[PDB]
Amino acid sequence: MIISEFDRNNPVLKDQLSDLLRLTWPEEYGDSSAEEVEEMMNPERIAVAAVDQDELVGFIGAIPQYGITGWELHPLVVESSRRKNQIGTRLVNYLEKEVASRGGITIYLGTDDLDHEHPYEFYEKLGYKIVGVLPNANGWDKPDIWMAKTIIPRP
Amino acid sequence: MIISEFDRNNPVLKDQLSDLLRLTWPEEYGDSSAEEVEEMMNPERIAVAAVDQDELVGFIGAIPQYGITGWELHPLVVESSRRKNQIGTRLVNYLEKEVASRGGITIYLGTDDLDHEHPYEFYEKLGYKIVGVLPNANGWDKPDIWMAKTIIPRP
Repeated sequence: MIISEFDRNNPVLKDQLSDLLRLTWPEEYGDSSAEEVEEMMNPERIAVAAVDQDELVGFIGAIPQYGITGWELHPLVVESSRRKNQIGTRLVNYLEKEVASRGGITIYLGTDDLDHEHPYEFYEKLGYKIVGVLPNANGWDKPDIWMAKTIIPRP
Repeated sequence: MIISEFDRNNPVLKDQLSDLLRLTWPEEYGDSSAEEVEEMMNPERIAVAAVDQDELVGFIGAIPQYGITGWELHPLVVESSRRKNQIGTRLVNYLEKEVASRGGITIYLGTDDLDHEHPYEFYEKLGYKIVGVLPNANGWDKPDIWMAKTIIPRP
């Protein structure tokens, strides 16, 4: 497969991202599917696709939250398959390179660490470290964990 | 002055929020001023205005990030004046009530704690506690601090 910048002018690729979001998180994107995709296509954001045989099998994005130095990893969606983790890993590695090329220094993310491999385990193996916790985020005692990584060497 | 839900159908009130954002953070909203206001008017978000003599003197908003239980305080902008802190305080207190009424349990925020009273001091006195830190967020050693508060009693 190929990992590259998502072609925001390919309506079919956007339809597939839409279907991927809907099928992965029904009552989470089932209605705002197309709307979410448009948000993800915002020029300020980074958008990366994993394509195999002209089929979108994965997507990862990043949002510049603090200048162009601090970015939020969002979202990361990969099709169901036995190479899912490898797809995700390649998506993450490509994203870090993209982010760094736009002046990014650090990438953070928020996860409830639930399956809707545990997200925490996945990111921990990629070098991400817990930088914060929000209690009751998703409900009493149901926290959200924030993880981050400095994606470039100390100058 | 009066603190109440922002009338999203009042174009003059939106023009004033636009001017407030531009004048408070020139090279931060100087161009995306109107665009930022439209984002802030999104129906899912909470929008609160501080109005005095038909003049918008302050604004505070919240974004539902985790279901309807976890909300992000963003933004908080108050005009320059000697009652600025009191305006901000009343905005924050009204927001917490609004958030809680929509099923919210906790409110968090991110701050670089710089003046573009220190934001950290301001929120600390209102009951917000540090729940995380992102190093290099705004640049090397220039972190962003995340603060949060549970806005309703333990059931």
